[PDB]
Amino acid sequence: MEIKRFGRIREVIPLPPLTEIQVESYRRALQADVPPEKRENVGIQAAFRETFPIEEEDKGKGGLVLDFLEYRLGEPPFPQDECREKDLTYQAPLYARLQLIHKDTGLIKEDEVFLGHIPLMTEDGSFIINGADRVIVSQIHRSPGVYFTPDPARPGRYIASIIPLPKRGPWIDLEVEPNGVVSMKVNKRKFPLVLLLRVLGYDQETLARELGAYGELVQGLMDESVFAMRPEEALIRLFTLLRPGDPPKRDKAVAYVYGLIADPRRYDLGEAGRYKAEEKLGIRLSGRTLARFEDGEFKDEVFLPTLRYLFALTAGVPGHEVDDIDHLGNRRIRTVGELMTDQFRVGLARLARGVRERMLMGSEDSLTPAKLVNSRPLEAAIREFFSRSQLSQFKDETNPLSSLRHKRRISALGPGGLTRERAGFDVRDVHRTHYGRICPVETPEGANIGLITSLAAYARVDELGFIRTPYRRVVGGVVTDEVVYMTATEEDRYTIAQANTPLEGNRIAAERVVARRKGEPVIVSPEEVEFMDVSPKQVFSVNTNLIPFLEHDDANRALMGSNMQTQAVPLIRAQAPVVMTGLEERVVRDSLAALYAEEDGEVAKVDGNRIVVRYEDGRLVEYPLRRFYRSNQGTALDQRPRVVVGQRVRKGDLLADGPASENGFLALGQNVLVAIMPFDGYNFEDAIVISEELLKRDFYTSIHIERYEIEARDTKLGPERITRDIPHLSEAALRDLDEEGVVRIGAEVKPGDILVGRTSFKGESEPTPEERLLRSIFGEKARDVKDTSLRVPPGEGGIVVRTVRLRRGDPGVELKPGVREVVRVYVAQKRKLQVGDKLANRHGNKGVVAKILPVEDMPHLPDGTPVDVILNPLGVPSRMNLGQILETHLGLAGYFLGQRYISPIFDGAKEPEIKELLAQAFEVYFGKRKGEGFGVDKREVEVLRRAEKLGLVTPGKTPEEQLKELFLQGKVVLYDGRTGEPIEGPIVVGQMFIMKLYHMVEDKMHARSTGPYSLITQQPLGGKAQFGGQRFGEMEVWALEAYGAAHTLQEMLTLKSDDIEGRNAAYEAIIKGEDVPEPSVPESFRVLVKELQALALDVQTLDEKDNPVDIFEGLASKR
Amino acid sequence: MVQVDGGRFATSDLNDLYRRLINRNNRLKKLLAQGAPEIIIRNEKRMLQEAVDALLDNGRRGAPVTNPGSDRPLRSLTDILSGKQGRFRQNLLGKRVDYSGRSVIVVGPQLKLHQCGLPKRMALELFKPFLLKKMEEKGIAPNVKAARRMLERQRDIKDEVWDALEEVIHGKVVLLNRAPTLHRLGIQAFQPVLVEGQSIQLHPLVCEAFNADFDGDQMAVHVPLSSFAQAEARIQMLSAHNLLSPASGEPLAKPSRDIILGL
Amino acid sequence: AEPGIDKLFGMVDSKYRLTVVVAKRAQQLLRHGFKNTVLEPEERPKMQTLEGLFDDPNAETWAMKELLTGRLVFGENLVPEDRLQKEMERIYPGE
Amino acid sequence: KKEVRKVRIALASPEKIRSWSYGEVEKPETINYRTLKPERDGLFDERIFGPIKDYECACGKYKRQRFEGKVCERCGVEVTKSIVRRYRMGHIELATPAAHIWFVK
Amino acid sequence: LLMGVTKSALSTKSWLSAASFQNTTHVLTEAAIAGKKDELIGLKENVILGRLIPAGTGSDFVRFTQVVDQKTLKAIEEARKEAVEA
Amino acid sequence: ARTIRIPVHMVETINKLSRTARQLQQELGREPTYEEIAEAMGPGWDAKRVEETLKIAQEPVSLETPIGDEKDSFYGDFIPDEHLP
Amino acid sequence: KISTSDPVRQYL
Amino acid sequence: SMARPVSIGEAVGIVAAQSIGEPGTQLTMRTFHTGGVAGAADITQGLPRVIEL
Amino acid sequence: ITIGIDDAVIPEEKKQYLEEADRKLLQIEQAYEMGFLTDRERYDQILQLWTETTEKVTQAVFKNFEENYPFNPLYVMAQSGARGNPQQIRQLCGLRGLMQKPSGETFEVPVRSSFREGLTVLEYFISSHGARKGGADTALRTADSGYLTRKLVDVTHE
Ligand SMILES: CNC(=O)[C@@H](C)[C@H]1C(=O)/C(=C(O)/C=C/C(C)=C/[C@@H](C)[C@H]2O[C@@]3(C)O[C@H](C=C[C@@]34CO4)[C@@H]2C)C(=O)N1[C@@H]1CC[C@H](O)[C@H](C)O1
Ligand SMILES: [Mg+2]
Ligand SMILES: [Zn+2]
Repeated sequence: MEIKRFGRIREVIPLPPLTEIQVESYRRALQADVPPEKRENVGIQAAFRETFPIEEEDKGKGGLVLDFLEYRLGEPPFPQDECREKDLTYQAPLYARLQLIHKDTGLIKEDEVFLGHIPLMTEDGSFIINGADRVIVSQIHRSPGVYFTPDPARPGRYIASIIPLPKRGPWIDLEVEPNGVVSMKVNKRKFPLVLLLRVLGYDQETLARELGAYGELVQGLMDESVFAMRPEEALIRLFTLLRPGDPPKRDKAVAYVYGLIADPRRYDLGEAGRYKAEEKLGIRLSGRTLARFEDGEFKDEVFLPTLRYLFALTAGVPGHEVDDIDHLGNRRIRTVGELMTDQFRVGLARLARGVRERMLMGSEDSLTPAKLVNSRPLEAAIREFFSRSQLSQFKDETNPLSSLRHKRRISALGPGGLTRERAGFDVRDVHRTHYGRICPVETPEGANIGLITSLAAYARVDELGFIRTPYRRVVGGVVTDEVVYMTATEEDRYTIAQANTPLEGNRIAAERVVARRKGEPVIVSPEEVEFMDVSPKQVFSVNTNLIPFLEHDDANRALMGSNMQTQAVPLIRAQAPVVMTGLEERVVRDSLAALYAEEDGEVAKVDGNRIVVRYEDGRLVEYPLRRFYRSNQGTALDQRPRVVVGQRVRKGDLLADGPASENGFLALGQNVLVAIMPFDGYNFEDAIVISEELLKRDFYTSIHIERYEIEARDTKLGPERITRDIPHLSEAALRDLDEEGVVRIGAEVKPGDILVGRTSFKGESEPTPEERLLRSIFGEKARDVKDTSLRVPPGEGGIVVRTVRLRRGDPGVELKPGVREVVRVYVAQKRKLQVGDKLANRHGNKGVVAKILPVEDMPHLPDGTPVDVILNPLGVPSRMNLGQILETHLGLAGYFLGQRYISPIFDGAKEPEIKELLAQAFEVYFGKRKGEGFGVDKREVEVLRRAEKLGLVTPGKTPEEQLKELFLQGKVVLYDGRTGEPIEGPIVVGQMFIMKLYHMVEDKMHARSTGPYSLITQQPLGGKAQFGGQRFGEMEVWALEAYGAAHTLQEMLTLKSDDIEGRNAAYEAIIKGEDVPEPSVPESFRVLVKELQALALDVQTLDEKDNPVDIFEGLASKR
Repeated sequence: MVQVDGGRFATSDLNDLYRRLINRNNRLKKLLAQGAPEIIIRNEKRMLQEAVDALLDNGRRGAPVTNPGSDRPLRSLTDILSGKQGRFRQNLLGKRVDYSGRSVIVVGPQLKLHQCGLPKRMALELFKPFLLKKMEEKGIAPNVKAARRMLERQRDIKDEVWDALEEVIHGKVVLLNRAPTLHRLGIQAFQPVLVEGQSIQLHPLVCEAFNADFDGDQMAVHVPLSSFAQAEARIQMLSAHNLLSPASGEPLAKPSRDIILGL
Repeated sequence: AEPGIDKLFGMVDSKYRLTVVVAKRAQQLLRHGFKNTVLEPEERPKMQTLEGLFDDPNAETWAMKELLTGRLVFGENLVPEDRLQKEMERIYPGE
Repeated sequence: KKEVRKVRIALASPEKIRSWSYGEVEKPETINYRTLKPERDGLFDERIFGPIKDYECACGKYKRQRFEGKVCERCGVEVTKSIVRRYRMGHIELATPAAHIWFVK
Repeated sequence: LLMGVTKSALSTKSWLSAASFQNTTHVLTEAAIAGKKDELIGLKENVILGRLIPAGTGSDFVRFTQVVDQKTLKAIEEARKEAVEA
Repeated sequence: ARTIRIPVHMVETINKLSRTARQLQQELGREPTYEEIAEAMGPGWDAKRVEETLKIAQEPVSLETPIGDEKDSFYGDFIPDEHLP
Repeated sequence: KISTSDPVRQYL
Repeated sequence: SMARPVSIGEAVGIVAAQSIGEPGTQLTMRTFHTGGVAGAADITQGLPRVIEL
Repeated sequence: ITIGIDDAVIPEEKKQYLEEADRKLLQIEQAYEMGFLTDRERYDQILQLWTETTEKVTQAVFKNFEENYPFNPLYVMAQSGARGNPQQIRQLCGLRGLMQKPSGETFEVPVRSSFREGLTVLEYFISSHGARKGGADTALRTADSGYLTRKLVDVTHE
C-alpha cells in the first residue's frame, strides 16, 4: 500500500521516551549500576546517609558511632520468567558495608549485611510482585515552600503557611489580630510571633524599622515588650509554653529538631526546597531549612522573610502575591522513586528503633554484625508498599497502549498526607496550566473526577517534579528551533504563541497572532511573540493523540474514544487504521510488544519460537518470542516473527510484532467497510448489525487464556489426593482426564467437565445411617470419600493448553500452610465475534452487536461488494463528534484508491483535499464500468431523481456526472440485497477502523437458582461453580413496593434469600408440583431480636390483644 | 467460631468482648470473697462497668481493641443493628435472590411487547427444578436426582431437554430490571421466547421506560416462583399493561428514535 | 398483550382484586387436579407440540380464560370459608 | 398459625432476661484446640445453646427423630438440628449491677 | 405546624419505620420505655418483618375474596338441603 | 490471653519457638524451614511438629473484616454453610 | 472520663 | 397506568415519590462568584432548591 | 438517510453575523481605550454581543434548512422527535462560541469554530473546562437526587 500524510507544521523534535517518567526516575532512585565513587546522593543514597550516623552518646555507656560505607546490589534470587511461573517478587540483594566505633579499642568493620530485598523495574517499566505485573501510579501534592491564602472566615486580610515534607517538618501558619494578640500555629496553640522571633537575637529595635517601617503592622510585633528583653531566655520561655513535663534547662533540646537532620530538611541541597523558598520570596537559606548547630546560637532565615512578606503581602503591591493553590507551579508530582524512597525511610525508622535497643543489650565487643541489626523491619514495609499500597494496582494490560497509559497516569489520592477524598470541586477543574502538562480530557468519570489524571505527550518531570513542556523560542520575527522545557511558574512570565501560526521559515506571517499570556487567550503582534508551541501533540495526553480528527469531536466524547482504545482486545487479525494520527509506531516501539533488532546484520533461523540475528560483527544471538502467554487481563501476547530467512536486516527494524503490532504499527481493531444508515431497528438505540462475512474470514477473533487452580488441602480428616477417582458414575467423564490426576493437553473441555480430579472425606466427623443401609445393598465397600474435583465453571472453557503441578519435593516454591500441592490448568479459547459483543471507533461510537446478517441480504454497493457493518446515523447528530464522518469519507477514497493516510491532530487533512481524493476515487469506482462495458442501472437513474429533489445534485447534468458530485460527498447508491430494490436515497459508506472491546468478568452471563449461603447472615452467595445471587436494591424494593407487587416483594425478603425453613420448603414444593409455602420469617429479623436482645432491650412481637407471638418457632422455650 | 485456612480460625469480635466481661465479673466475686480492700473492689467494679457497655455499645465512652494488629472497633451490638459501618446500607441495599440472572441486553426488533428474549443456557438454570420435574414427566429421565445429573455437564444434554424447557416456560413470564430502578416501570414482565447465545433480547418500545441503550447496559431477570406471584406479575406488572406514565398523563411506551424517522 | 385484559379489568371493583381472584382460582385449579374448570368441551385452552394444553399447562391463563367468560362467581364473602374445600374435594376427581 | 399483626418493644426485666436463657455462661472458655468442641460452661455448649450436630446427641446417647422432644441425662441435649443453636440465648449473672449505657449516654 | 421532609418522617408513630434511619439508638430507647406497639401500617415497617405489603394485593379490601363455579355454588345449598332433619 | 484456651505446657513451648525463630533469623537469612527450627529446638521435634505448633500459635482472624476491594462487602458473607441441607 | 488515672490516683 | 379512575388498594404513596424522584437527575442551573460583587444571588434553580423546598 | 460531512450545512450569513459583530466589537474597545466604559462594562458589553450573535446564527442555520433543504438528515432528525437539540445543530454548523473558566465567569473570547471545521487547539482546550465543570455537578445531582428520593419514600410509603 501507499502512505500519504497530511498538513504540515514541521514537527521539530520527536516525542520523549514515553516511559522516562518511570524508568529514568527509578534509575536516579537506586543507582546500582554506578560505584559509590560516582557523585550522586539522592533517594537511596540520601535516605541512607540521612539515617545512619547514630550518635547515641550517654544514657549509661556506649557512644557508638555506626556509619555507612558502600551500598550495593548484585544478583536476584531468580529470573523474571520464573518469578511468574512460581509466585515470588522480583527482588535483588541489598547490603552495605557497616562498621562501628568504640570509645575504647576497636572499630570493627563487618561489611555485607543484607537487611532485606528491594524490588526492581522491568526494561519496560513495571514490577513483578507475586506473579502479576504491577505498576506504581504517579502522584501529585502541595509543593513545599510558603503560600499566602485569603484568611478563612475574615474577609479582612490574609494568612500565611509554611509547608515541609517529610510530615515531621512542622506545618506552620501565620495570622494577625491587632488588639493585643498575633498568631502562629506551628504545632497548634498560638503565641507571639516575636516570642520566637527573639529566640534568634532579633530584637525589637532592629526588627521594627529594618523589617516593616513600610508596614503599619510592626506595632502588632513590638507588643509584648516584656519578653522582648532576654536572648536565650525566650528559648526556655517558649520551651515552657508547650506541654509534656520536660526540664527547662535542656540546652539545645528541641531547637535542634527545627534545625537540620530529619524534620524541616528537603531531599538534597540546592533544589529539593530552596527553589520554592527563594524564587517565590526572600533570597537565601544555607543548609536545608532553619539549620545550624556549630555555634549553639540559632539562625532563622525562615521566620523573617515570611513576615517580611506577609506584612509585604497584606499591604501595598510587591506584585500580586496571592497564590493559586492549584497552579502546577505549586503542585508537584512524585515519581515512583520518591514514593519508594519515602516508604524506604519509614523502614530505616523501625530499624533505627529496633537497633537502639540492641546498643543496650550486647555484652561487649561481639556486636557489629547480626547482634545489632535484623531484616524483619525494612523487609516488611517495602514489601507492604508493593503489595497493598493503595497507590499501586494491577497492570491494566488489555493491550500495549493500556500498559503504557497506565504507567504514565497520575493520581491525587495517596499518602493521605496528600489529598484524600472529601475535597475536590476546585482541585478537579482543569487548570490554566494543564495546557501541555496534563490532558484536558483523559481523566476518569464518576466519583473520581480530576483526582486521577494522565499527562501530555511531550511533558516530562525536569529535576524536581514540576511537569514542564517543550516550548521553543522566538527572537522578534525570528523563530528558534531550540527548545526550553518550561515549568508552570516560569511560564506565565512570557507571551507564548500557538503552534498553528502561519510561518515563512522562521518568520511569523501575520500582523496579528494568537498567543497565550498566563492562561489568557490573546490575539497579539509578532514582535511580541517570545515563545511558541512545539505542536498540538503537546497539549494532549497520549491516548487522545491517537484519535483522527480530534478537532471535530466534542471533547466530551474524546474521552470515551480515548478510553475505548484502552479496552482494545488484541485481535489475531491485527490491523493498522486506514487513517493514522502518526504515533502508530511510537507506541509499539516505546511500549514493548514487538521485538526489534539492535544493530545491522542478517538472519540465522526464524522459528515460530526463535529469531537469531546475524549481526555483521561476527556474532549471533537468539531471541525468544513469548508464544501463547497469559496476561493479567487474559488477552494473549504472541510475538509473531516478520523477518524471513537470511534477510539483510536494518538496525532498529522490527523482527517480530506484538499483540497489537501489525506491520509494526498499532493494530487495536480492524479496518472495515461501514455504511452508516438505519436498519430494521437492529441498530435501534446504540446497537450494531454485522456482516457475517466478517466471521467467515477470522476477523474480529481474539485469543484469550484462563487459569483455573486447586489445592490438596491438608485437613485433619485425611490428606487430600488428586487421583483419577470419581467414585460414582462414569468413565465417560474420566476420558480426557487421561493422565492420572491432571488433564491431557488439547482436549475440548466443555463446561461441567473435569479439569482436575480430587478427593477429600465426606462427613465432618461421621458417616450416615440412612446412607449406611443404601450403600450396603449395592456394595457397602463404596469408597466413602467425597468428589471435590475442580470442574469447568458454568459458562465456558476452551481447550487445555498447558498445565503445572507442584507435588512433594518442592523445588523452590512456597506452598502455603496446609498446601500439600497446587495444580494449574491454563485454558485457551478462540472467542469469535458474536452478538452481545461491543465495538467502537476512536471517536466514541461505542456500540453492541445486535444482529448477525447473512452476506446475501445486507447493503451492497452497485458492484457485488457488500458492506461489513451498519451504523445507525441517529447516533451522530447528538454526540457532536462529526470527526468519525470524516474518517469514513477519507476512508472510502482509501479503499478504491488502495492507500493509507495520516491525518495529524489539528494540522491534518481538510474537506477539499479529501473532496479531491474522492473524485480520483470515483474513477477506479466508475471508470472501470465505462470500460468493462456497462452503463448505469435502471435504478441508479431512479435514485438520481430523488437525489436532486433532495438537492445533492445540479439539475440537468448527465447521470454519469451526477454520481460524481454525489459520491464526492461520501454517498453512493446502495442496494437492499434482500430485494434488489435501491435504498431510495444516496447513502454514505467507506472504511472505518473499529476496535473490539475486552469483556469484563461481569459479561459472564450469570445465573443462579440455588446456591450456598453465608454462615452468619443467611443470604445467598456464589463461589467456584454456582452463580452468586442478585442484590435486590432498595430502589428495586420501591419499584415493587410502588407496584401492587405485594407478594413478589415478600418473596425476595424470605424464600429467595432469608428463609431457611422457606427456600427449603419452597424448592421441594416446586419439584412435586405445588404453590410455594407461605414464607416463614427472615433471619435478618430473627438476628435483630437476638442482636437487640444482647442489649438489655427486649423486643417481643404481639397479637390482636397485646398477647405474645413466637417468631423463633418454639426453639426459644427453655429446655 | 469458624475454621479457615489451616490453623486460621474466624470469630465475631463480640466473643472477645464477652470473655472480657466474664473474666472481670468472675474476678469480682472471687475478689470480694478473699477479704476485701475497698480501692480494689471498686477498681474492679469500675473496670467491669466499662466491660458491661463494651459488648452493649462501644465508642460511646471508649474503644477497646483486640490485641494489636488492627486498632479496629470490636463491632459491638448496635453497630450491627444500626449498620454503623454501612451494614444497614447493604442491609436495605437488599439481600440476594435465589433465582436471579444478569446478562447483557440487545434489541429485539421483530419481538413483541408481550414477550422478551433470554438465552436458554440462562433459562435452564433459572427454572431448573421446574425442569427437573418436567424432565421426569417426559421419558428423558426416570427420576429427579437422576435428571439432576443429566443437567450437570453441557455435553450430556440431549437436544430433547430444550423442547422440555420450552414447555415449562410456555405461559410463564419473568421480570427484567435496569441499573438505577427509578420508577415502577423500572421492572417489567415478559414471557420469555428462549433464544440463542448469551444475550438478552429486549423490546425497543420499553427502552424509554428502562433508561437503557444498547452499548453495554445489562438487565437482570427475575423468576416469580409462586403461582400467586407469577399470577400478579403477568397481570398488573406485564410491560404491555403499563404504557402510560404514573407520573403524568403522557404515555411511556411510544414510537422512538429510528421509528419516528421512518413514519 | 393478554386477551381481554380490559373486559377483565372492568368486571371488578379494583385492579388488585382481579389478580387475587384469578390467583386464588388458579391455585384451586391445581390444588384440585384440573377438572374443577368451568368450561372445556369445544374451543378452550391449547398448546402446540401436540394439542396438550388441554390438560396441564398454565394454571392462571385458565383462571383468566374462565373468569373472563361470565361463568365463575366471586365475592367479598360468598360461601363459608371451611365447607368450601370440603365439597370441592368431594365433587372433583384428580388428586 | 395466627397471623402476627402488631410488634412491640419493651424493657427487659431480669425476669424476662433470664426467662430467655437456656443457661448461664459461667466461664471465659471458647473452644479448646485438641478438639473442635465447645469448652465446659462457656460461650458455646451442647447443653446451653443446644446440640452441635443435627438430631444427633452430644456423646451419641441418642441419634434420631423418634426421640424428638425428649432429653438425655449423661450430657443433656434436647434436639432438632443445629438450627436451634443460633436462635437460643443465655445470660451472665453479674455480681454488682451496671446500667444499659444506651440509657445513660 | 410545618416541618421539613426529613424531620417529618423522623417522628412517625411506628418505631420500625423510624429505625430505617441512622439514629436507631434514640428511636429504640423510647419505643422500649414507652412499651410501644408498632401497629404495622406503612409498608417499609411491614417489610422488615417479612409480612405481606399492606397495599397492592396486600389490601385487606381484597386480601380475602372467594371464587367458585355454578356447579359448586349449587353443591353448597345441597349442604343446606341436608339440614331437613329427616 | 487468648480466645482459644491453650495449656501452660504448650505455652512455655510456644515462646521457645517464637525465640528460636529469631536465633535462626540471626544467621541463615532464609526464614527457617520447619527443619532448621526443629533441629534447633530439641529432641522430639519433627518437621510436622513445628508446622503443626504454629497454626495453633496463630490468632483467630476477625470473622468481620474488610474483604477484596474493601468498602462494604464484609468478610463473613464469603463463608458458606454446611449443617443446613 | 478515662479510667486508669482515677485508680492510679485513688490508690496514691 | 390506565386512564380510568384510580383503583383501590394502590400504593399511591410510593408511586408518588418515584415519579417525583426520577426526573431528578435532570436539573440544576448555575450560580458562582463573578469578580467582586456588592450583591446577593436570589433565584435558586434546579434540584438544590427542590430540596430547600 | 445518512450522515456525510456535507450534511451539517453552514449558512453564508455566518461570516456576516460574525464580521458585523467583529466591528461592533472593535467599536467597544475604542469606547474602552478612551475611558467611557468600565472594565466591567467592557466585558458585559461583549458577552452581551456574542450571546446575541451566537443566538442569531442558531436561527440562521435552521432557516437555511427550512427554506433550502427541508429534507436534510441532520435537520429531519432534529425536527421530528427523532434526535437533535437546536443547541447541538448550532454546535455542528453555526458555532459553539462561549465556554467559561474554572471560576464561573465566562470567557471573553468566543469559540468561532464549529465542529464542522477544525475547532482549533486552544479553542478545544478552552471548551475543555466546561467538561469537568459538568462532570462534577452531574455525578452530584445523581447522588443527592437519590438521597432525596429516599427521604421521599420514607415520609410516604404508609
Ligand atoms: C448535599 N448537598 C447540600 O447539603 C447542599 C444543599 C449544599 C452543600 O453543602 C454542597 C456540597 O457540600 C457540595 C459538595 C461537593 C459538590 C463535593 C464534591 C467533592 C462531590 O464530588 C463528587 C465527584 O463526589 C461526591 C458527590 C458528587 C460528585 C460531584 O459528583 C462529592 C460530595 C452543595 O453543593 N450545596 C449547595 C447546592 C446548590 C449549589 O450547588 C451550592 C453552591 O451548593
Ligand atoms: Mg449506556
Ligand atoms: Zn449425651
